Amino acid sequence: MREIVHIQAGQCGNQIGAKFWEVISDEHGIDPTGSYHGDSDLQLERINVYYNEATGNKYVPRAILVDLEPGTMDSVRSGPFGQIFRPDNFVFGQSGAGNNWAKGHYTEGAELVDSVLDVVRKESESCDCLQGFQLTHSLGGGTGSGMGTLLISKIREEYPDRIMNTFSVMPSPKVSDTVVEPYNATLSVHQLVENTDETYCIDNEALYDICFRTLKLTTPTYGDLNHLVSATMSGVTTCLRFPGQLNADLRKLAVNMVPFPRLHFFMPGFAPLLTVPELTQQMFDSKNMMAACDPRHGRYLTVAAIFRGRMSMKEVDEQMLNVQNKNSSYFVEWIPNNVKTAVCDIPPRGLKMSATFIGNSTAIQELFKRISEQFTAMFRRKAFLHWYTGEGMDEMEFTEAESNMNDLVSEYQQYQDATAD
Amino acid sequence: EKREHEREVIQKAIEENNNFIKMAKEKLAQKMESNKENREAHLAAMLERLQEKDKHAEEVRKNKELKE
Amino acid sequence: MRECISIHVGQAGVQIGNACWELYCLEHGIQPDGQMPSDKTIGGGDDSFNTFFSETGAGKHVPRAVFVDLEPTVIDEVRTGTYRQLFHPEQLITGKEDAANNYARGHYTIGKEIIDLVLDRIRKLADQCTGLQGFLVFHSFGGGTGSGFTSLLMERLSVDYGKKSKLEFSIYPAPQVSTAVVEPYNSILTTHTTLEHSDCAFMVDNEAIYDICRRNLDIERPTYTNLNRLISQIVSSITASLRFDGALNVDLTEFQTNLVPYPRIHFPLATYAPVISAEKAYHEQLSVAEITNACFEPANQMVKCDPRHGKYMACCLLYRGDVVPKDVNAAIATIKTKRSIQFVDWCPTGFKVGINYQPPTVVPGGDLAKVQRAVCMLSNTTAIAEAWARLDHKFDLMYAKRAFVHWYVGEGMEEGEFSEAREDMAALEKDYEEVGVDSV
Ligand SMILES: Nc1nc2c(ncn2[C@@H]2O[C@H](COP(=O)(O)OP(=O)(O)OP(=O)(O)O)[C@@H](O)[C@H]2O)c(=O)[nH]1
Ligand SMILES: Nc1nc2c(ncn2[C@@H]2O[C@H](COP(=O)(O)OP(=O)(O)O)[C@@H](O)[C@H]2O)c(=O)[nH]1
Ligand SMILES: [Ca+2]
Ligand SMILES: [Mg+2]
Ligand SMILES: [Mg+2]
Repeated sequence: MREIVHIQAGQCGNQIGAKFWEVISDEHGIDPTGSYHGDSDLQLERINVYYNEATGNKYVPRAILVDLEPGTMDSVRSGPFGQIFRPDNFVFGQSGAGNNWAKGHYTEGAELVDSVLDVVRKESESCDCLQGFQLTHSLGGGTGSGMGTLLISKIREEYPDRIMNTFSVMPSPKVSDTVVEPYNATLSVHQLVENTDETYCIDNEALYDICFRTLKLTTPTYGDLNHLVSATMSGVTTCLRFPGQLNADLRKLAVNMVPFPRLHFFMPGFAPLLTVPELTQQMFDSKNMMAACDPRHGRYLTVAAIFRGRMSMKEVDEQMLNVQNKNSSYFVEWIPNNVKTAVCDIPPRGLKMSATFIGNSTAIQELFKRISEQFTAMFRRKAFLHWYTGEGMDEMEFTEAESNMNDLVSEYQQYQDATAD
Repeated sequence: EKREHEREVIQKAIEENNNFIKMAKEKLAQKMESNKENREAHLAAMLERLQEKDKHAEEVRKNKELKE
Repeated sequence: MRECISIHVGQAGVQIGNACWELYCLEHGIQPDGQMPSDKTIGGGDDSFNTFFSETGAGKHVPRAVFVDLEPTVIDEVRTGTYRQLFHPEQLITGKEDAANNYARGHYTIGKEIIDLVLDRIRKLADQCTGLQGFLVFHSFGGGTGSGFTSLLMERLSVDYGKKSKLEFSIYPAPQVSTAVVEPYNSILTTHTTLEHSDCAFMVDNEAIYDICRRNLDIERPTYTNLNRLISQIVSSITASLRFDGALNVDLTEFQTNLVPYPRIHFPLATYAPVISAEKAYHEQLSVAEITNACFEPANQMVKCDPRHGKYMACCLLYRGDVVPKDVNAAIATIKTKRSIQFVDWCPTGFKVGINYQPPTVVPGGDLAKVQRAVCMLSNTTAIAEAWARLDHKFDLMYAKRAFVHWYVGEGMEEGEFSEAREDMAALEKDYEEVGVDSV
């Protein structure tokens, strides 16, 4: 009775989306035909947050799949669980986005948008009580970025009192399928600052470096990255999917995580990439962050943390207290009790103990600076711009987005420098 | 004189229970009124911003058409 | 006659009510289906337990209660649970969507959609009463429903029942069991808003209850169920006067007279004893003198404050069980020699005593020894103001940066309500300072 509506858009969005569904379906005891063959009542208690009930007592993801070209989506059908989706929620076009943001947002994306909208409505109107939406996408492409943001906006007009939550994948020049990717990223961020309630900042840079420098994969695949992305996505939705003494939903989380509306960009973390103390230490280590930022180069405004496994409640309390105590400089003092903790009895598949971490840290500015540096290098020598005015855009709109993003950095800095007295 | 003082005391107690109830009732109505107003103005401003963004997306498609 | 109606609001209010009503059923010998073999009066009566329980023709004893929450997950467990036959479905009221830790949603946005129906159900309880005495309202400070909806409700109840008495059991937030960073906000707003509508409010500091569960019962990591089970023993102590009767029994309202010297100064400090495990109680009768003694130990208080550093305006002792006055008077005499309990110069120094003969019970499966005697002290001391100070301090740290405030403004609140609530609390802190200063 607290429904979320999921939307995957474009290449990245559909792949990480698919993985997400796989992982959580396994965790909930749901097969590719959509049947419950599982062992605990706990897997079903809050199953409708993500799944609809059906005919032949089936469970169907409340998911909508979206792309400007059928490529990635047929692989979705062909893939396992491809059969679990609802064939009407496949909304695709033909002409594609051609890795161009203006195409996602203004042109071809704009031609496809209403059919997505119609399916969104079909899904919302069946909800007993709609929490809101989560969109998986990338900010480097054209569909995911441009059309994902256009979607966000359009959905916001129709459900302005629902929570909008994004999993947004950030472009690194290591694993980097283009060159205009800073333009696309800046353009998307500009939108995101205004229209999402909460954005999980998933950085390919950080994903790459984890696989390379830590996991020892000298040549990391999209599959290796998305493995990381899926463990994370599982981690941060654990409190939505399972009954706790916390009751989480997207609004409560936003309320406890977002102290100023614009500052809603989160640094996720995961451990292991094993004892509670080690779990706790690694989980706060810059090496375990899914966004490529050192939390010791900033300060935490807020943090949510969840431990999965069977472990001592008392020990976790002690470790989390310890971590705040011994690192007190890295948490702002003007937000008392800004670190929250949940425990879930059920571990993810393949582990005995994990830990997932969500940070609202001003060190995230590092990430927006990276995109800002690259972006500006081009733009100021007006490199590759025709691609954009190509579709009717003005230069102004590039200036406005860069400003907005520099404004966001300025703001994160300002709250980082702020003191109690 | 004493009976009339008796009457005064008890009518004063009624009057005060009443003015308290009244005041409360008004205070509530004013706050709920101001509340609905404010909330509405926030939604309206949000929808206005969105709608400007729609209009702007016309002037970007209409403008690509004017390069031909 | 002399009925009391209990309203449990939000998660904490509800779960605490599960605990309290389970305990009451056990104290009175009422079975989970509501039958009570000992009541020969069928379909009604005027025994003391009828203050809290209505009777039906079928012999079911029905709480004079209403449970209310803005989402259904917690009350569903009552509808489904062991005691589900006790209530009529109409006493259990849920919406679909909660207040999301937001006082605005509780008082306005979501809450205004259900307030009429709640008042209507409460009115159906009041119509069954031949001499309604007042309301008992259970809620947390920190939740959106517990703060906002409770406030809205109290204002509405003042409107619909006048100066008919309203008492609070209010759950003050602790960082160990906390659920939202915005609890100080919700706490301040609800305290400011309800202050004129409440006659007496008992604060229960979750950190104190928590500390007590760790220390006296060796519970490594206490749950809501541990806390609630202790809280309910305290609430039972406080309501025993209404629910039972005997010669030495002294009505709560009579303590209330001594407890509230000015309308705003209506927050008594409770202290309970003994809290002890079965393990530790086996082969130890704790005498009147020991439990009386332990009432003056700050580690046994519902609220963390230091009464040694404030002044007393009142001191009440509420005994239950195997207790006779002679012992009490001896114990008090000893305390008075060995402690310097200091009062303000404008009030007398006596202790007010009451004794209920009916011994405490426990709920099976619990961690509390079943003892022969117990005591709750209710005192009014200026020290309780420490608990306002801490909360106010937290509010300030966030408010000075306007942190999270946008969530409240988004629901139609103004900053003015915040500054106005914080000014009221500042004035309350100053009142607590002034009552303790010696006279000219
Ligand atoms: N002692 C005790 N405290 C509780 C319990 N449940 C919640 N709390 C405390 O209450 C505060 C949170 O308020 P809740 O009652 O959970 O919130 P609510 O009234 O349901 O409001 P919303 O859910 O936001 O609509 C926190 O300080 C919790 O520690 C309980 O069962 N026992
Ligand atoms: N982590 C991850 N990143 C991806 C994946 N697929 C594409 N990307 C990234 O997506 C960005 C380009 O967007 P893409 O999804 O390919 O374009 P779209 O289909 O127009 O949304 C690049 O920065 C890629 O590195 C994936 O499966 N995992
Ligand atoms: Ca012993
Ligand atoms: Mg691509
Ligand atoms: Mg709740």
